[PDB]
Amino acid sequence: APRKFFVGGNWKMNGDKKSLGELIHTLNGAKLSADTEVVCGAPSIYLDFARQKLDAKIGVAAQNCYKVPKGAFTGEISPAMIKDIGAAWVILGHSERRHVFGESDELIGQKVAHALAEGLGVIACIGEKLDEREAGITEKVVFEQTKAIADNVKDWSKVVLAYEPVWAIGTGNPNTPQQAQEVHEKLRGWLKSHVSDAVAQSTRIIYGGSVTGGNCKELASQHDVDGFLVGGASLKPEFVDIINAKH
Amino acid sequence: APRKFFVGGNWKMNGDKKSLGELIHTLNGAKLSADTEVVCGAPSIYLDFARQKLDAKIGVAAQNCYKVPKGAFTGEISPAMIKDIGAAWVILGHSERRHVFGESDELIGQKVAHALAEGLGVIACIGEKLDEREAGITEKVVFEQTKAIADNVKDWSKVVLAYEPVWAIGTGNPNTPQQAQEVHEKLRGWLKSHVSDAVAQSTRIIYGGSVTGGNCKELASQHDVDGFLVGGASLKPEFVDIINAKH
Repeated sequence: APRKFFVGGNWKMNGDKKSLGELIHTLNGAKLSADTEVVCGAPSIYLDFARQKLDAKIGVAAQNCYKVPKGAFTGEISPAMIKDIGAAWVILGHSERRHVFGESDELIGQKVAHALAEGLGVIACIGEKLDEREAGITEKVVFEQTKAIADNVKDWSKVVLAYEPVWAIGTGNPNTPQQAQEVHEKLRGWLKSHVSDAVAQSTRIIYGGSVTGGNCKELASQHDVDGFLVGGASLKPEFVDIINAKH
Repeated sequence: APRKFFVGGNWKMNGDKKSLGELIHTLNGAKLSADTEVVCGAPSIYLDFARQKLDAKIGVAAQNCYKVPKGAFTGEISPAMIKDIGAAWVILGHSERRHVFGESDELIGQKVAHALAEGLGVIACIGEKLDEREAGITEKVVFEQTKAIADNVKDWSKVVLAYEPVWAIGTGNPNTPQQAQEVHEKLRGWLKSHVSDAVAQSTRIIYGGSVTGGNCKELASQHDVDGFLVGGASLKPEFVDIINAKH
């Protein structure tokens, strides 16, 4: 019944085998709350290494993939490859894919369709730019983004919605608990009106954007914040405190 | 003095561990002309695997990278990571990066400056689209693209220029020997007037676009075609025949 608390650790473009080995070793040894679903997004070049070294009970997420299993797409990786090395997650639509690398909603949606059909779980990311927030269209944008994802999700049981407002990522400027709750509440409302009651109640909507061990307790306690997408802090020992946000 | 014949196999988004493992075993065992510098561009998720399994006499290229060693760039890998798993090459400015994923000359130029500064060798790709070819601006375009690379190259000893017209990639419609010679000749001329004689005479300009065991011999025998960037056929046993184009 109650949604399992979920924290994903997006390492982004960071680390080598030495430092990621140390990061994993610390994680493998830490007292983690059994309640928490943990997944680590490793750089593609280290995904295989990450899955070998990480405890099986911690999942491994690719930081992106493409929308068919193979083809002339130099630089891309496909879900089949991600499954091939034993990872079971991909992060899709991350703020950086949309706004640094120009990945459209149509492309993200296709990626979501493909990854789910290949048996991966997806952390689908959404979020509005600061200018969109002050223009008043936060809802309009995240809903549009959520819909483009939702149009390609038959089974929500393996999707985690991740709300990361662009102006909070890497900035040390996180949503207050109140702000995150507000947007999460509205997304869950979206799911309830556009998909189903069950999917709204069962789907995890995690908060990303400058989450730390110091601010995570209070973000986690909000009714509709089901966990965290963590970037900068996911490279640090305080990722453990974040996994343990509730406890 | 004479430029070493160079063949790069760009596997693009293809393979799993079983099948690349078979591709590598075949390649490792093949009678290859000692004359030929061979490099294999593996998918990023398989880079470490490819370097382990491939003979050290064959080089390994990443299919892309980004322009700083580390940071908030979800989905990206850096030269430091590529070096870290023991690969010495990156393919940059591939047709697919430019025309499927929208990578610009400015960005590709930054990637080249970084990769070279980090001590990777670079296979820098250039090429006009069909519509640009019939507009009669092939020269203008490849020159522009070559310049954007050249502005970020202090030491050409680790660069290979790759001319791959978009209409020739994967189409079974390659440049005739005559067509590639013509463009190659003009690129070499550019290098002479814009960089130096020595750089013009020493820099490999390889041709890409539908190179097969059947057509490679006659392309290789052209005065200014120094080798090949091979996609489709690089996944096949005839990659060996292409490595052996000259003999």
